[PDB]
Amino acid sequence: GSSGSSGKIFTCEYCNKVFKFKHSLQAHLRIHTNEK
Ligand SMILES: [Zn+2]
Repeated sequence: GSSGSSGKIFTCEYCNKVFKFKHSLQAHLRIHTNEK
Protein backbone atom coordinates (compact mmCIF):
# COMPACT_ATOMS: atom_id res chain seq x y z
CA GLY A 1 0.00 0.00 0.00
CA SER A 2 1.01 3.66 -0.64
CA SER A 3 2.77 5.79 2.06
CA GLY A 4 0.60 8.90 1.29
CA SER A 5 -1.41 10.88 -1.34
CA SER A 6 -0.60 13.78 -3.77
CA GLY A 7 -2.29 15.97 -6.45
CA LYS A 8 -2.76 19.75 -7.02
CA ILE A 9 -0.53 21.81 -4.65
CA PHE A 10 -0.29 25.32 -3.11
CA THR A 11 3.03 27.31 -3.20
CA CYS A 12 4.40 30.00 -0.83
CA GLU A 13 5.25 33.24 -2.72
CA TYR A 14 7.83 34.11 0.03
CA CYS A 15 9.92 30.86 0.45
CA ASN A 16 8.61 28.56 -2.41
CA LYS A 17 7.43 25.79 0.04
CA VAL A 18 4.56 23.59 -1.30
CA PHE A 19 1.47 22.23 0.53
CA LYS A 20 -1.38 19.76 -0.28
CA PHE A 21 -4.27 22.04 0.88
CA LYS A 22 -5.02 25.82 0.67
CA HIS A 23 -5.55 26.34 4.44
CA SER A 24 -2.09 24.76 5.11
CA LEU A 25 -0.38 27.45 2.98
CA GLN A 26 -2.62 30.34 4.24
CA ALA A 27 -1.64 29.53 7.87
CA HIS A 28 2.08 29.28 6.90
CA LEU A 29 1.88 32.89 5.48
CA ARG A 30 1.53 34.20 9.10
CA ILE A 31 5.36 33.82 9.52
CA HIS A 32 5.94 36.04 6.40
CA THR A 33 3.11 38.65 6.87
CA ASN A 34 1.08 40.45 9.63
CA GLU A 35 -2.44 41.94 10.22
CA LYS A 36 -3.96 44.76 12.42
ZN1 LIG B 1 6.77 30.46 3.12
